[PDB]
Amino acid sequence: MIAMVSKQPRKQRKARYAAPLHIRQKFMGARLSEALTKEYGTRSAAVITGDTVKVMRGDFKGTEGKVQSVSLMDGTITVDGVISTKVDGTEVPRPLNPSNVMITKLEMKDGRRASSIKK
Amino acid sequence: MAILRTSEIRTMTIEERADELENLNNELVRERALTSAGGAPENPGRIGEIRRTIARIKTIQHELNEI
Amino acid sequence: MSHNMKGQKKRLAKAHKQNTRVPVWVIVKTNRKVVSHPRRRHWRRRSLDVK
Amino acid sequence: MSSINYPFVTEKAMMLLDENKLQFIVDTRSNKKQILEDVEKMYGFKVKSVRTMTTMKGMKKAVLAFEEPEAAHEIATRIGLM
RNA sequence: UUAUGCUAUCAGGUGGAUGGCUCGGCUCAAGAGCUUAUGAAGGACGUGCCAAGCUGCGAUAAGCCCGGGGUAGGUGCAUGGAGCCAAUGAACCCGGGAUUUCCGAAUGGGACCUCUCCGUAGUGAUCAUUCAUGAUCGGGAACGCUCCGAAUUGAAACAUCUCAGUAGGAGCGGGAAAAGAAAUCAAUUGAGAUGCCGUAAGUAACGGCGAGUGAAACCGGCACAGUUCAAACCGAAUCCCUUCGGGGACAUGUGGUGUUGUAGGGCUGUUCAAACGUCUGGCGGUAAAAUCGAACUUGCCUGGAACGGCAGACCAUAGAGUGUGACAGUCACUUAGAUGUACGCCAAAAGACCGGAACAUGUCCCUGAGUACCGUGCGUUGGAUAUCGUGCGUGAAUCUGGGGGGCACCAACCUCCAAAACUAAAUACUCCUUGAGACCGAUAGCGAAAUAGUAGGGUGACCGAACGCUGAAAAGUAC
RNA sequence: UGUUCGGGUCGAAGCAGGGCUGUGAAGUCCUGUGGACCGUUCACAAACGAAAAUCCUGGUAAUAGUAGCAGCAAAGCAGGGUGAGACUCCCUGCCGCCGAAGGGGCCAGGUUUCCUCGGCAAUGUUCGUCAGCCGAGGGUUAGUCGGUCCUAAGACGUACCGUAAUUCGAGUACGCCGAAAGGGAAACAGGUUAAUAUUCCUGUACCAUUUAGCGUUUAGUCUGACGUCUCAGGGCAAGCCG
RNA sequence: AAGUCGGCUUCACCCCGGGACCCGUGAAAAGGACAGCUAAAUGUCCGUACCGAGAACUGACACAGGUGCCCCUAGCUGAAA
Ligand SMILES: [K+]
Ligand SMILES: [K+]
Ligand SMILES: [K+]
Ligand SMILES: [K+]
Ligand SMILES: [K+]
Ligand SMILES: [Mg+2]
Ligand SMILES: [Mg+2]
Ligand SMILES: [Mg+2]
Ligand SMILES: [Mg+2]
Ligand SMILES: [Mg+2]
Ligand SMILES: [Mg+2]
Ligand SMILES: [Mg+2]
Ligand SMILES: [Mg+2]
Ligand SMILES: [Mg+2]
Ligand SMILES: [Mg+2]
Ligand SMILES: [Mg+2]
Ligand SMILES: [Mg+2]
Repeated sequence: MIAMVSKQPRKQRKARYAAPLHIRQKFMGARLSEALTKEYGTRSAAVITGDTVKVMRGDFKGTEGKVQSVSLMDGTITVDGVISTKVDGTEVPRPLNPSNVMITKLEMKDGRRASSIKK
Repeated sequence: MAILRTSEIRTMTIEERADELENLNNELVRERALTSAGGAPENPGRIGEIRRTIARIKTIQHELNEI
Repeated sequence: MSHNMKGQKKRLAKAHKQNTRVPVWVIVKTNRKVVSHPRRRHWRRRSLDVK
Repeated sequence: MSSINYPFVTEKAMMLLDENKLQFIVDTRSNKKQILEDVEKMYGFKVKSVRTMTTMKGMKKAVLAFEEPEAAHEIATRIGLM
């Protein structure tokens, strides 16, 4: 969250850079699929470790996979199949920005998730 | 999970809390003595979690007017 | 064999243990961005302003 | 407030166990009387004497001689040194 | 094959300019504004599994507890290893607690000893009270008040003057402070507390009448607010502490009344009846983190990657902006617009309480003293024989009275009532919060894009740097 | 900056070199490099233009492979090791230095430089395998040694008084500090470690206070407690002789 | 491994006593002694490594200075350090 109090680039970027962890949770938002947006009433939700997303920007557009890991400080997620093979040849995950993906199936093992997504 | 939660400490008795505090102090003594030889701990996070559990026990004792 | 009190020797001990290199793991963690600190010194130079 | 931090386990500190002495790192704010009472309450062995020194790490080391033979070995086994 | 060299270009090295970028700086505006003996700020030392600096914290030591918000990750600057914590709801944020070493107002004593001595375990110093208890002390960016107080400089030298009541000093002190309800300003007859702003005006005034210095009132605004004592008359009719028994103050006067100028009040009589204010009350507003918030992530092309081009589809009380692999209203955070919020703060209806205002009568009573005034010296002032201060000396009056009206005195007229007290708002400032900007853009902008008052320098008072940038992703180069 | 009209990942700014135009300030284009921004109309602003200031900051030459690495203590050689590498590190021998200091002890000061292991980019005026350098780990033990106690010259605190005032000021009173070379309760020899040792260990001692018992004043004196020079006597560490 | 004896001298150290000099007079206080003996317990706190200098201090230095030559020092020659 950064209000229209400050339209200045420096203040916006300072707010994002020094965001608390509970504000960095909201930075993990991603677009919901049409079915999910219809059946939740909201347009977006935070990408969580476990839910299935489709990558829609970058070198891995079209891939569907489960979120392996989320970093709040980096603001990146790791998706099954989105990897960077290194000079060894071992496969390493390539971190993705959550705004570059779309949630197609939510992980709802947490009873608090529904109210977390809306309200 | 942790060694013992706030609910566990408040559930115990005065003697039980003192006994667990003494045992945690003993575990901290043993772990710090192991690191006195320079060698790495067998469980690096164990020392810090023992210290914070000791702090939590002391806080519960101070709330309960035992110390 | 100058004669220090407890506090003077404690301050000398702190000065001594401050005169250590940055740990190698800190250099790895920071990606070679933290490689030194301003409390490095040598005993045979401009002396401590501590004791 | 316990003055005893932990046994000092170095080569020289471990050489004390063969003379029934045991070296501890202690709080530097504490003195020999507090160290003796703390050790006697901590392990329940009578302490014959305390030798203490301050180091250039800012620590205080206490060497404890015990009255009962084998008490240093018993405490070192209880802690886990031996 | 001409070496040593010379000139131009090119390649490379060194170097770190230029460009581009910037979580920093600076300035302005709007807010908000005290804290500490219940031990502050500041400092020392310690505190991390591997931890040296900084930051945080205090032997419960990058932390402990409770409630709320948040929800799936977390483990500071600072993605390294290994672990630990977290759905028993962590991290994080808001509120409230606990712990909180030593020094420090530092306060049991002593400090070239951040420790040490006695331990009778600590109310250090100065004060108020009944002697239960209480106050003061240190800190705070500037602002505020009181007092002390230069010189450079200008005068083209220099002494009065100027610089300047500046610089600097000492004391006090709050969110503001000071001032403040006329012994006023006027002028022929008026106004009606104070502060601040505009103007008067570089005028009056001062001045080697040189250089220069320099008002106020009237008037226009901001904001508005009035009162309390001393005394007369009465005479303990009161106030405070309390273990609720009582105790303390107090006749050298607690309290009631009274509070002022075409005089007022008291005392005696008559009339009208009671306005302001204090307390309760919490309709309702303000109000924590925070919650919700429209509409594309569609085709082809280029590309490592579209937020781009060309087609296509939409939202707009939202086209401020920032992030996202290149230019984004529709991807994310937002925005416009609505919601919610513990403790608090303001707060209207309605109740409880001391009570207010006119007139008549007057050999009646009271109305602030080393004070007002004056002499003399000095400072200060625009204050000139006519500023204010204060050193010495002198020194009144009492309503048939006293002061002022820019030399003194006389008279007339006008005007007020000192020498006791308080008093919101309008004003100032910027540690701090938010916002903004024809500001700077890394030799700039703060000294510091902060492991920066740091490294380093000085015995000390003190002086004081340099250092920003891989990439979309470490894919940080296997063999 | 306002405003008009644009360019850019099919490659912006910048940079090196070049073509063209313009009297010129300059502009534009091309090639390469570069990887994300840049212009333009009409106006408006300014922290707006550098070759100079013994200018400032940074970087970097010539000097120059030059001076120095000599003068006050002219010091090394052989053989054998170690090592990738040896004038320079280790051992043995020979030859030398200081030997009333260059040895021994310790104050102030330093503050880990001490010891062990592992290193050699820098430091070391050469080299280096060495090191007071670099990294890692270890090391300082007290009733008897000092401090601590006492007071000295002399400070500081509180009070009083002064001062416009104070964190300022002399004096007085009461306190308190002020000596690791003054005064002073008491421990020695041996061993032990890699580095501590009157401190740890062995042996043999000693001092102080408190307590308990056994006994008590002589009380006010002495001691602590003292200059310079000179000399006798006695002893003794060291030294020397059979 | 011996480890037993004698002698000489003796500073620059200890004890003791004398003398001379002063227009110079050479600290104080704690503490101690003068009535203590026996037993038991207690003796906390701080320092302690190493250099102490032609390389560990100070002079920007591994500096021919200074701090310190501050206090000590074997044989011969020689009055002698
Ligand atoms: K002049
Ligand atoms: K002159
Ligand atoms: K995106
Ligand atoms: K963008
Ligand atoms: K020594
Ligand atoms: Mg104050
Ligand atoms: Mg002049
Ligand atoms: Mg007033
Ligand atoms: Mg003036
Ligand atoms: Mg928008
Ligand atoms: Mg700068
Ligand atoms: Mg600057
Ligand atoms: Mg130039
Ligand atoms: Mg010689
Ligand atoms: Mg070399
Ligand atoms: Mg000791
Ligand atoms: Mg003393």
